[PDB]
Amino acid sequence: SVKSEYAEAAAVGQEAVAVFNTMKAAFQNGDKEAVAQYLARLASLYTRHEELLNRILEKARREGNKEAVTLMNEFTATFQTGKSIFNAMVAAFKNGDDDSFESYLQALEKVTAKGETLADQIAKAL
Ligand SMILES: O=C(O)C(c1ccccc1)c1ccccc1
Repeated sequence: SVKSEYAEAAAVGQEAVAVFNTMKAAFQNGDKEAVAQYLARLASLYTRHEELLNRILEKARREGNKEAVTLMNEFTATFQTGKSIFNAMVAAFKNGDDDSFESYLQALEKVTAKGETLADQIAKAL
């Protein structure tokens, strides 16, 4: 169902949270080789997460679950914010710009954390 497909999406999001927090520890410890690998894994996860969300949104659309569609439109907009901050974070790492990387990392945490409450309402709605 759409509901189980969103449970799967949610788990992938939780994976990225876990990897993000390991990455943050690695950054604080100055282990750049690890961070690079974690950043690559994060991009794969976010790309997967978005694809699962899009298919779930289109399926709630075809099913006429208007309340779910509204919430998912809002969530996928906030997803793009996350994606833009993430991509800038990656670019700062490549550039060797630790102040920006810190800033984008702090800001991405808050986007994600704030996005968690909408995530939970989508669960109940589907
Ligand atoms: O996929 C997620 O778990 C997040 C995310 C993080 C970084 C880049 C893109 C998306 C997220 C955060 C807030 C709202 C929706 C999605």
